[PDB]
Amino acid sequence: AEEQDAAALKQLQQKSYTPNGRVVVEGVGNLMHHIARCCQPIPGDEIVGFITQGRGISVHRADCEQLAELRSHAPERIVDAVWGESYSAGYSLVVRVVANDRSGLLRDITTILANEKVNVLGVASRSDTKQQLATIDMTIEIYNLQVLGRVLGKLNQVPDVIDARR
Amino acid sequence: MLQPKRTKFRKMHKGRNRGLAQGTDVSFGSFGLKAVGRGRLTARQIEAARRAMTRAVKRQGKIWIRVFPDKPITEKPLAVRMGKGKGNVEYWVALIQPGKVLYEMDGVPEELAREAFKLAAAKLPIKTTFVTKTVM
Amino acid sequence: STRNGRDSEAKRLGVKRFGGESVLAGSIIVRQRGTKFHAGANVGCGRDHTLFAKADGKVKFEVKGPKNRKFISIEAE
Amino acid sequence: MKVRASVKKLCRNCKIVKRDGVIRVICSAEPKHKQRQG
RNA sequence: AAAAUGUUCU
RNA sequence: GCCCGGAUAGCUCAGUUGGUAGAGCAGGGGAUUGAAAAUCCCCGUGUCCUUGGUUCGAUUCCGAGUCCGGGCACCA
RNA sequence: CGCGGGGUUGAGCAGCCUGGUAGCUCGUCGGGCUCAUAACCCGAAGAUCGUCGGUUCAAAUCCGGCCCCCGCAACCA
RNA sequence: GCUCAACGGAUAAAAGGUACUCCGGGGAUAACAGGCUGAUACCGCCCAAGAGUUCAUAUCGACGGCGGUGUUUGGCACCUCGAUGUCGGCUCAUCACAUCCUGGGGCUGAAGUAGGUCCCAAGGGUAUGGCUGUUCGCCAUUUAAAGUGGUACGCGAGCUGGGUUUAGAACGUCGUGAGACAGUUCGGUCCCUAUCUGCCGUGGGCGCUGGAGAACUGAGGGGGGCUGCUCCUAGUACGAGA
RNA sequence: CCUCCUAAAGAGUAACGGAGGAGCACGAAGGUUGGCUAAUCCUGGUCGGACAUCAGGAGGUUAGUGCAAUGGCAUAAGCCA
RNA sequence: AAUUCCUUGUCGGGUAAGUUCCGACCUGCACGAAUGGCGUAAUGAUGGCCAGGCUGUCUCCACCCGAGACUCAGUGAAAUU
RNA sequence: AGGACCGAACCGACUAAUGUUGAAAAAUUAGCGGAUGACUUGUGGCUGGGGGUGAAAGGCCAAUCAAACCGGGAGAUAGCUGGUUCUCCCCGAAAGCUAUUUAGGUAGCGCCUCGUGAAUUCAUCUCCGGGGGUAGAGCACUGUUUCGGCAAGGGGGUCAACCCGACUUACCAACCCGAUGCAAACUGCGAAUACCGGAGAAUGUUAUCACGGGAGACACACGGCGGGUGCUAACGUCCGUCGUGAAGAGGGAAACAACCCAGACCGCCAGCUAAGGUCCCAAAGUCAUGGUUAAGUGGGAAACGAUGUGGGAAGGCCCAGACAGCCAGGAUGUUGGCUUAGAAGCAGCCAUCAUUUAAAGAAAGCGUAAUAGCUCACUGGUCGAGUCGGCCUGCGCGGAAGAU
Ligand SMILES: [Mg+2]
Ligand SMILES: [Mg+2]
Ligand SMILES: [Mg+2]
Ligand SMILES: [Mg+2]
Ligand SMILES: [Mg+2]
Ligand SMILES: [Mg+2]
Ligand SMILES: [Mg+2]
Ligand SMILES: [Mg+2]
Ligand SMILES: [Mg+2]
Ligand SMILES: [Mg+2]
Ligand SMILES: [Mg+2]
Ligand SMILES: [Mg+2]
Ligand SMILES: [Mg+2]
Ligand SMILES: [Mg+2]
Ligand SMILES: [Mg+2]
Ligand SMILES: [Mg+2]
Ligand SMILES: [Mg+2]
Ligand SMILES: [Mg+2]
Ligand SMILES: [Mg+2]
Ligand SMILES: [Mg+2]
Ligand SMILES: [Mg+2]
Ligand SMILES: [Mg+2]
Ligand SMILES: [Mg+2]
Ligand SMILES: [Mg+2]
Ligand SMILES: [Mg+2]
Ligand SMILES: [Mg+2]
Ligand SMILES: [Mg+2]
Ligand SMILES: [Mg+2]
Ligand SMILES: [Mg+2]
Ligand SMILES: [Mg+2]
Ligand SMILES: [Mg+2]
Ligand SMILES: [Mg+2]
Ligand SMILES: [Mg+2]
Ligand SMILES: [Mg+2]
Ligand SMILES: [Mg+2]
Ligand SMILES: [Mg+2]
Ligand SMILES: [Mg+2]
Ligand SMILES: [Mg+2]
Ligand SMILES: [Mg+2]
Ligand SMILES: [Mg+2]
Ligand SMILES: [Mg+2]
Ligand SMILES: [Mg+2]
Ligand SMILES: [Mg+2]
Ligand SMILES: [Mg+2]
Ligand SMILES: [Mg+2]
Ligand SMILES: [Mg+2]
Ligand SMILES: [Mg+2]
Ligand SMILES: [Mg+2]
Ligand SMILES: [Mg+2]
Ligand SMILES: [Mg+2]
Ligand SMILES: [Mg+2]
Ligand SMILES: [Mg+2]
Ligand SMILES: [Mg+2]
Ligand SMILES: [Mg+2]
Ligand SMILES: [Mg+2]
Ligand SMILES: [Mg+2]
Ligand SMILES: [Mg+2]
Ligand SMILES: [Mg+2]
Ligand SMILES: [Mg+2]
Ligand SMILES: [Mg+2]
Ligand SMILES: [Mg+2]
Ligand SMILES: [Mg+2]
Ligand SMILES: [Mg+2]
Ligand SMILES: [Mg+2]
Ligand SMILES: [Mg+2]
Ligand SMILES: [Mg+2]
Ligand SMILES: [Mg+2]
Ligand SMILES: [Mg+2]
Ligand SMILES: [Mg+2]
Ligand SMILES: [Mg+2]
Ligand SMILES: [Zn+2]
Ligand SMILES: [Zn+2]
Repeated sequence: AEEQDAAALKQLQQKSYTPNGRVVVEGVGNLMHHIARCCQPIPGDEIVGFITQGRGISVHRADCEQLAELRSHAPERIVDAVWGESYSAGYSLVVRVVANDRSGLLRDITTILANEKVNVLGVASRSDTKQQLATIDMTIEIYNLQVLGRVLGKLNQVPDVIDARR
Repeated sequence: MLQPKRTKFRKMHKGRNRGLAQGTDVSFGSFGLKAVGRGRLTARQIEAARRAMTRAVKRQGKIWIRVFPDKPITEKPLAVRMGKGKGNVEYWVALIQPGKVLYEMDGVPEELAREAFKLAAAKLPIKTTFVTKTVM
Repeated sequence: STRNGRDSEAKRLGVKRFGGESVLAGSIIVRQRGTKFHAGANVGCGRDHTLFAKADGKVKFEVKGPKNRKFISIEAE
Repeated sequence: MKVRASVKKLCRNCKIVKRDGVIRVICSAEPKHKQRQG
């Protein structure tokens, strides 16, 4: 019960929280852009931007499926690039965390997510009926790949978590 | 817990549990937990067994639950006399004869599977033996 | 407190005269709800599908037709 | 002394033995592990 | 016939 | 004499054999008034008692001295 | 868990009353009156009718179950 | 022409109370206790997910499983309605062990002291009060400990009769009302001279082979079996100290 | 009072066993003669939509029976005249 | 509360400790104004509680004196079976 | 003065004890209340039974009171309880159904009996004619059920956001296909039995049916098999069918209506057998042959536990030396990398190779802050016979604590 309460509190906190050097596309900075949710690049192994009709460019992360499809369809809108100067904030990590649902696992996970210097923008949550598998996607904001890795490691360390990835 | 989502009838007769099973072979998986002992597996028990075996395997390889608790077992509350109609459905059971494969399992080593089924067996009220996917 | 105390009086359906049973004309061979038995030769199907003898003789059950239905005939002997 | 219905070799150094018709795990390596059937 | 009230300190 | 406990934003308290600290109030700063209350917004705004040690890294663990709160012993 | 009654717009009540028409008062919102808030005036929005099944042509309505409520009787030794 | 629907239709035409009750019955049927049962209860054990820094198993023990006991709440209605007296207290107890203390021991997350848990062990012991009818409980202060059960929830031909459970009266409540309430309140007859068993005592008769008086033996039976504190060992072992 | 099951393959068969219905309706919803064949699904097509009506194919009684259920029903007992 | 189930309500008093008593709260299951309400001196073989005194009520029984009980003599029942 | 005070007589009756077959059908003793009053008491009177009287309790009205007593109606009525008296012989039930202001009563039918009549009537079995839709089975149907397939239809997201609609995606996902179960109220199947009809044989005292007289009974019980209910609890409960008891003794089951065996006309100091037994109590094997247990199992119990012990076919290592002890090694690239704070076989993650090799895992457990260290697998000797571990079943062990 206590665990549940804690989890609830964490969720509430998250909700409350929720409430241009970044990407230099092809040797010309300050281009209207945005990270795509299909797969969200931070310091990723190269990126590629699809020049959209509206809302400028959509950055996809290099070797993406959607990006590949786009290329196949029409290569001329696509532009390869560098990940600029590393934007001060450098937001956008969605972290999918699969875990075995006992009475007080989700709460624990939430707790572990907190304390670490991570801005929790959103928390999607559900228990899968295929077993009793708690699965959760935390939309979080953080400043580096190393930091992300560390966070992942921390998450793993809570033994009830089966696997944690993007 | 395993339970029929919908039914024709809420209350079922006791019946009897004589005979052997039809679900006798390890149809789907590689290994099987075959009920030697006659009885009735409640839904809860089955669930427990599943938990034990899944846990044991560590979600490596697939597991089947051949028996389904489709029969509603009623009870009367305490300080209630014998008349006044048939009692309410407290839980659901699967009548297990000798032969019924209860769980099948693949995607694991044999030893591991056996271990899992030991744990599973502990949970269950009926005597159970390990079996394999026989050719024909 | 139940709400299932009810049941009807049993109507005594079924076969009154069986295979090779000698019947007088008028004798009910079968009582039934449907034409679970159909009227064969020298057998009448009453308004409640009661099969009765239209002649004196031995009762004779027989599956007939494409639908494979039980016809009760009477073999005039 | 544990005294169980079920006595088991809890390690490799645990040794089952019947004394006065009583199954007993006795272990050199760990005296916690020593058991009895009762 | 019916028409209540006016945040504090300047 | 000896021990044990406690010493964290202004101030109430939260977090401990180790991962850069929060909740309330209070405060700020804006809109706005003469300034306020109200209303509307936005915000940690900290010598974790000082000094050393241990460590790949200390609020926390070991000292070392302080301070307070105990609980013990002591009869010139 | 035995007998009835109820769960409807933010609140309270009607409707159910024998399926097919969502109404009344207060509140809310937008105007107006005023110096300004009241009161008053005008206009407006609002409801998967506890939930889940079911019966149906169709359910708020009929029926079942479950969730919460309100009565209630729970005794004689 | 009858929701004569209690539907083989008692009349055209009919509801309650009784603790003021009465008669005839019933253990065909309840309350009491016994019996059978064991859902529940309590006590065990099986699995071991975890917790326990590490480590399932010192201690815990999820999800589940299997038993025992008869021991709570119940089920059944077999015993008793030509009476088997009910709760509690008192007085005497007696057995069981599932031991609370005392004795022995294993493991310990056992340094010592103190504990925890498990095994064995029933010899003896095993609280006075306050409140309440209470058992129980809570509280006070003890105690080595304040065991848990059985015994007609032991024991009313032993006592009590505070409670429940007649007749009076009242309150609250429901009932139009008589009245009614595991609601309350005040008041309210507890009989028996022991035949038999049993038991505690205590004699007579005969026997034990001739008798009598003594003294014995001891088959067997009973009783008894509790424990504190203080001091020494030694402020020694142990412990960084306490 | 009726339907099923309980009911142990004739009938029958209890329980304060488990399920639902009836206390009618219809002068056509009866009689007969002639004819017709369903639910659903796909593709298409005025408003027309997941759902009205019309094309054809698949479908083959899944439907219908004035109402409960069971047994029946294409020779239709179903639906038209 | 002669009323209050939940309930030994909570708080205070009284006690070493108070399900009773007194006082107070008000959340009156379900008080209430002539089937009267709330007060009330006096009264009561009235109910409840406390205190002093007093005590074999008790700790925890002891002895003693008488009437029975026991033995003898006389008379001589009873329920029950 | 006073329904004033205290307190005798007098009236009363609060407490206690006694007594309860009493001294007494309400008293005694000790106390206790009133004791000039609505007091008390004598004598006589009046009030009468649904009537009186009642400072009200249903109190009192002659030891009697929610309707006095006595007599009569009157032998009220009693579906209830009890009881119902000599003998022998034959037959011999029921505790069911249906209805019942009925449920413990009663009525008709079923069964019992006595009587008369009647057919090859009935029963047994054998061959034929049948209908079943239960057991079982099955899953096309009704539902339900797990998995795999391809997948409309939703959801997410990427193109685009007015859309067309395109792409896809470890999201869900109906229909359809393949495999899997389950069902009292499912059946594209389907027994045994039972039931009905026929023919035939022997048997059987007509055993069958009809009518008529007389009933009884309509509380059943346990045992078996099939179920419902309950908890696949009850000597529970309600049904079906047979048995027994009821109404049935004898023998066995220690004792034990209903279990087993077996139907007592009488008698016998004859014999044979049934169940069950055969060392002694206690009638008969201390019988025979081959095995098993060792627990007093037998002579009470489960999950689970365990080199308990027997039997079976089959398998791996085995005098190219096993298994177990005993003696050594158990290395190099190497700190594999990576990921971490560190990780050097051993927080973990990922490759998991080769080399020198007799053999040595990028390491199975312990161990460190990590190294180190200590065992292991694997290896060679040492040693000289089998050993290892399933799975089969037999019997056993623990699990296994209660009260005289
Ligand atoms: Mg020994
Ligand atoms: Mg009487
Ligand atoms: Mg009797
Ligand atoms: Mg009883
Ligand atoms: Mg008992
Ligand atoms: Mg009992
Ligand atoms: Mg009885
Ligand atoms: Mg009975
Ligand atoms: Mg009698
Ligand atoms: Mg008697
Ligand atoms: Mg013991
Ligand atoms: Mg003793
Ligand atoms: Mg001794
Ligand atoms: Mg006490
Ligand atoms: Mg008693
Ligand atoms: Mg008593
Ligand atoms: Mg007695
Ligand atoms: Mg009393
Ligand atoms: Mg009274
Ligand atoms: Mg007495
Ligand atoms: Mg002795
Ligand atoms: Mg039948
Ligand atoms: Mg049958
Ligand atoms: Mg269309
Ligand atoms: Mg009240
Ligand atoms: Mg009270
Ligand atoms: Mg006192
Ligand atoms: Mg108090
Ligand atoms: Mg007192
Ligand atoms: Mg008071
Ligand atoms: Mg009043
Ligand atoms: Mg008034
Ligand atoms: Mg009044
Ligand atoms: Mg008054
Ligand atoms: Mg007076
Ligand atoms: Mg004398
Ligand atoms: Mg006076
Ligand atoms: Mg007088
Ligand atoms: Mg008087
Ligand atoms: Mg008295
Ligand atoms: Mg006198
Ligand atoms: Mg006197
Ligand atoms: Mg006086
Ligand atoms: Mg006179
Ligand atoms: Mg008269
Ligand atoms: Mg008269
Ligand atoms: Mg009265
Ligand atoms: Mg009268
Ligand atoms: Mg007369
Ligand atoms: Mg008479
Ligand atoms: Mg005879
Ligand atoms: Mg009847
Ligand atoms: Mg006759
Ligand atoms: Mg005759
Ligand atoms: Mg079947
Ligand atoms: Mg009767
Ligand atoms: Mg009967
Ligand atoms: Mg009966
Ligand atoms: Mg019967
Ligand atoms: Mg039977
Ligand atoms: Mg019975
Ligand atoms: Mg019979
Ligand atoms: Mg006999
Ligand atoms: Mg006998
Ligand atoms: Mg016996
Ligand atoms: Mg005998
Ligand atoms: Mg024999
Ligand atoms: Mg002999
Ligand atoms: Mg011999
Ligand atoms: Mg055993
Ligand atoms: Zn992308
Ligand atoms: Zn060990």
